[PDB]
Amino acid sequence: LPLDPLWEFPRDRLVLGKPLGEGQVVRAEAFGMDPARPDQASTVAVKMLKDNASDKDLADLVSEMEVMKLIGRHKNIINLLGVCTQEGPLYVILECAAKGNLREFLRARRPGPLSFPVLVSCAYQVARGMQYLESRKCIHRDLAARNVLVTEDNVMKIADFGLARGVHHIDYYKKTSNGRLPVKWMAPEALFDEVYTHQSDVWSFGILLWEIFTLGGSPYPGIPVEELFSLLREGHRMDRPPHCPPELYGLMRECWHAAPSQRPTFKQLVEALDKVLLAVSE
Repeated sequence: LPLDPLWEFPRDRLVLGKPLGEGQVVRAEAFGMDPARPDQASTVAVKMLKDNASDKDLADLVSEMEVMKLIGRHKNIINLLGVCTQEGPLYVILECAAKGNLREFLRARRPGPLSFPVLVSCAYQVARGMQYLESRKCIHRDLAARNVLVTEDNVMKIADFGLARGVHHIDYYKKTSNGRLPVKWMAPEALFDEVYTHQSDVWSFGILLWEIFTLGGSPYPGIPVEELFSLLREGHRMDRPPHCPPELYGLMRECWHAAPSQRPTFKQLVEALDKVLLAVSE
């Protein structure tokens, strides 16, 4: 691994703490991330290879690191802070979102702590982050509330947008250990035709909107993958959730248009959601 002085950070300025999830991501304290405050601590997330990882695992982490370098900075994504590539294991140092992922954030606050304008703000922020990623020609391919993280200040940050994804060997029946069926976030053109565009991410955003306004509900409730296939071929769409205004369910159904070109763009979604925010009563 060649030395990139612009991004390299001394590994001895890291103190590794508790795993956030399993390569694997660990919470850590970094000293002097701000060069002007060399002895000041900050809390970061460190991604690293699992034990006994393959060379493909290494290639994948390197790939993500390089994507992160090129993506640039935005308020509503998880940003690259630094890397450790020399004389030791590969570390990719990322921003740490104190309150965890948006799905769990929502489920833990069911009534209540969550008001309509703050829910719309969550959606608006995700749309802003996705607008940015699109402008950098980044397709996420698994946009979901589980891959949006929440800061101490309730800022939404899109995560895992730079993952090396094996789109040509997706296990559609795959259920995660938390019980998630990721196929339920895939646009039909991606699932059926293996076509991904920014408009397939817009479909996924529609599903994410439904997650937000169900306070972390699981999509297509009670429907297993075999049935989801046939339902999608028949044009099935989720029902309007309880306590969800027609403006928001309207946006969901637009995000789920059969024709990718007839879905809103992220720019249009940002504008639509801004309008709902400005209509909030004072």
